[PDB]
Amino acid sequence: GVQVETISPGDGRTFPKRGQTCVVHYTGMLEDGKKFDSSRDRNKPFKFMLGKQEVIRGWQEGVAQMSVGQRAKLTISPDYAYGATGHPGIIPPHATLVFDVELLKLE
Repeated sequence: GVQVETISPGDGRTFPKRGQTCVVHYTGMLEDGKKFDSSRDRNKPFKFMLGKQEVIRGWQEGVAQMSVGQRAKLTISPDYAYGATGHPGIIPPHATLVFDVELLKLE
Protein backbone atom coordinates (compact mmCIF):
# COMPACT_ATOMS: atom_id res chain seq x y z
CA GLY A 1 0.00 0.00 0.00
CA VAL A 2 2.94 2.29 0.71
CA GLN A 3 6.60 1.71 -0.12
CA VAL A 4 9.25 3.91 1.51
CA GLU A 5 12.63 4.68 -0.09
CA THR A 6 15.05 6.87 1.87
CA ILE A 7 16.43 10.05 0.31
CA SER A 8 18.28 11.25 3.44
CA PRO A 9 18.64 9.26 6.68
CA GLY A 10 17.08 10.43 9.93
CA ASP A 11 18.32 9.62 13.40
CA GLY A 12 17.07 6.03 13.02
CA ARG A 13 15.79 6.16 16.61
CA THR A 14 12.90 8.60 16.96
CA PHE A 15 9.79 7.30 15.18
CA PRO A 16 6.24 8.68 15.52
CA LYS A 17 3.82 7.28 18.09
CA ARG A 18 0.04 7.28 17.59
CA GLY A 19 -1.42 10.64 18.55
CA GLN A 20 1.79 12.61 18.10
CA THR A 21 1.78 15.56 15.74
CA CYS A 22 4.07 14.90 12.79
CA VAL A 23 5.56 18.07 11.36
CA VAL A 24 6.63 17.52 7.77
CA HIS A 25 7.68 19.17 4.56
CA TYR A 26 6.26 17.42 1.53
CA THR A 27 5.59 17.44 -2.13
CA GLY A 28 2.82 15.26 -3.54
CA MET A 29 3.07 14.11 -7.16
CA LEU A 30 1.12 11.98 -9.61
CA GLU A 31 2.93 8.97 -11.05
CA ASP A 32 4.12 11.17 -13.96
CA GLY A 33 6.11 13.42 -11.61
CA LYS A 34 3.74 16.39 -11.76
CA LYS A 35 3.32 18.09 -8.39
CA PHE A 36 -0.27 18.62 -7.23
CA ASP A 37 0.45 19.85 -3.67
CA SER A 38 3.51 21.01 -1.76
CA SER A 39 4.24 22.52 1.64
CA ARG A 40 7.57 23.57 0.16
CA ASP A 41 5.79 25.79 -2.43
CA ARG A 42 3.89 27.33 0.52
CA ASN A 43 7.15 27.70 2.50
CA LYS A 44 5.43 26.39 5.62
CA PRO A 45 5.62 22.93 7.22
CA PHE A 46 2.47 20.84 7.39
CA LYS A 47 1.23 19.26 10.65
CA PHE A 48 -0.95 16.20 11.16
CA MET A 49 -1.81 13.97 14.09
CA LEU A 50 -0.81 10.36 13.42
CA GLY A 51 -4.04 8.35 13.68
CA LYS A 52 -6.58 11.04 12.75
CA GLN A 53 -8.44 10.17 9.53
CA GLU A 54 -7.69 13.52 7.83
CA VAL A 55 -4.53 12.50 5.91
CA ILE A 56 -4.47 9.60 3.40
CA ARG A 57 -3.55 6.18 4.81
CA GLY A 58 -0.33 5.70 2.86
CA TRP A 59 1.05 9.09 3.78
CA GLN A 60 0.43 8.46 7.50
CA GLU A 61 1.73 4.86 7.38
CA GLY A 62 4.80 5.93 5.42
CA VAL A 63 5.56 8.66 7.95
CA ALA A 64 5.13 6.19 10.85
CA GLN A 65 8.08 4.24 9.38
CA MET A 66 10.28 7.36 9.29
CA SER A 67 12.56 8.76 11.96
CA VAL A 68 13.04 12.43 12.82
CA GLY A 69 15.32 14.03 10.22
CA GLN A 70 14.56 11.47 7.52
CA ARG A 71 13.58 12.44 4.00
CA ALA A 72 11.91 9.71 1.94
CA LYS A 73 9.97 8.91 -1.21
CA LEU A 74 6.57 7.35 -0.37
CA THR A 75 5.04 5.47 -3.30
CA ILE A 76 1.38 5.12 -2.41
CA SER A 77 -1.06 2.77 -4.09
CA PRO A 78 -4.54 4.14 -4.86
CA ASP A 79 -5.77 1.65 -2.23
CA TYR A 80 -3.95 3.75 0.40
CA ALA A 81 -4.73 7.11 -1.23
CA TYR A 82 -7.88 8.19 -3.14
CA GLY A 83 -8.97 4.82 -4.55
CA ALA A 84 -11.38 4.37 -7.43
CA THR A 85 -12.93 7.83 -7.19
CA GLY A 86 -9.77 9.92 -6.93
CA HIS A 87 -10.37 13.64 -6.54
CA PRO A 88 -11.68 14.62 -9.97
CA GLY A 89 -9.68 17.50 -11.45
CA ILE A 90 -6.62 16.85 -9.25
CA ILE A 91 -6.21 13.10 -8.67
CA PRO A 92 -7.43 10.70 -11.38
CA PRO A 93 -9.18 7.36 -10.65
CA HIS A 94 -6.89 4.57 -9.41
CA ALA A 95 -3.90 6.90 -9.08
CA THR A 96 -0.55 5.89 -7.67
CA LEU A 97 0.93 8.87 -5.82
CA VAL A 98 4.51 9.73 -4.94
CA PHE A 99 5.24 11.93 -1.92
CA ASP A 100 8.67 13.33 -1.09
CA VAL A 101 8.38 13.78 2.67
CA GLU A 102 10.79 15.05 5.32
CA LEU A 103 9.92 14.38 8.97
CA LEU A 104 11.06 17.60 10.65
CA LYS A 105 9.96 17.04 14.25
CA LEU A 106 7.32 15.54 16.50
CA GLU A 107 5.10 17.62 18.78
